[PDB]
Amino acid sequence: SMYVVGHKIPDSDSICGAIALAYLKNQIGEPAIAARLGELSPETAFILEKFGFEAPEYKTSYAGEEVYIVDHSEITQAPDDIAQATIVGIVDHHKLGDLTTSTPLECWIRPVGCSNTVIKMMYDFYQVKIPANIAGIMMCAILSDTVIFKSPTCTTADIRCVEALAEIAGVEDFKEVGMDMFKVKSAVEGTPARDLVMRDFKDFNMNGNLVGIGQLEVIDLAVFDDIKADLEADIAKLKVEGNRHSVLLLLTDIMKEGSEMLVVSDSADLTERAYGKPTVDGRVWLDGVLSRKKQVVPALQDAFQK
Ligand SMILES: [Ca+2]
Ligand SMILES: [F-]
Ligand SMILES: [Mg+2]
Ligand SMILES: [Mg+2]
Ligand SMILES: [Mg+2]
Ligand SMILES: [Mg+2]
Ligand SMILES: [Mg+2]
Repeated sequence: SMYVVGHKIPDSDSICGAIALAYLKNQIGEPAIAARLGELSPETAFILEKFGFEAPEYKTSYAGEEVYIVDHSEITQAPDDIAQATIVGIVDHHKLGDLTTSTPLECWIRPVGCSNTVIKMMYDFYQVKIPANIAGIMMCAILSDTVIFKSPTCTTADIRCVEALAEIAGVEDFKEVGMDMFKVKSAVEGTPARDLVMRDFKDFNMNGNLVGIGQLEVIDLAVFDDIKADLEADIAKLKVEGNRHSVLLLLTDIMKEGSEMLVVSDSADLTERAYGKPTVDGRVWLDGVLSRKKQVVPALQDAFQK
């Protein structure tokens, strides 16, 4: 079987998309196994419990295997031994990263709100029925990635996909399922700083500079008031531990629709140069910023390339 696997530090799109695409591949006679590179977030556990799924197989070494990548195209987010695997496919909605192959492959990459929107397009292409349970987790993944349609990554395709999947899944009030997921994400009391920094964290190679970016999407920024200094101390430790150029942590309020970014960087003017918004003692408020892939990464990557 091929293994279908999303990014390191998987989120709901990576987990649910691996399950949904493995099902589709098996239905079309292409043996597949869904896998994961890490533990589930509370949000993803909530989604899988709601629709009756077990977590996919936890698997970290893929040398000699065929792999269908979900929800990224980056060396830093792939299995460590992906160069000794064969990538047979990528389904994604990110920038084109530094993965490569030696062989022809499939890529279903679209600049939409969720990888699961593209996986639904694959089900449509093959004319395979989406079971109710699979539809539910796909629906949840799109509601999560699009921030209940608030994110600027959201497209008409994502909305139409949620509407179609919600009908299949038997969900009438899908926006309340969306809000439920963000209430789960907001339940951060008593969680160690490092577990919050790493909950939704990605490394990026930006012109040979290693940049770590975490994100914590919540309903109310004030949940971070007491732990903010602990988060700041922790990102400085994480910077050193991984010999990173920069570590950024987005504290994202989905109701204000903006983010406070905590910054530790070898570049004193990083956010001034990237966004035209200077940090002050390592913090900057980024009005309107919800999306890492659309509103955070591009300007940073371009600033490192220049
Ligand atoms: Ca490439
Ligand atoms: F995702
Ligand atoms: Mg993801
Ligand atoms: Mg995604
Ligand atoms: Mg996501
Ligand atoms: Mg995300
Ligand atoms: Mg969570």
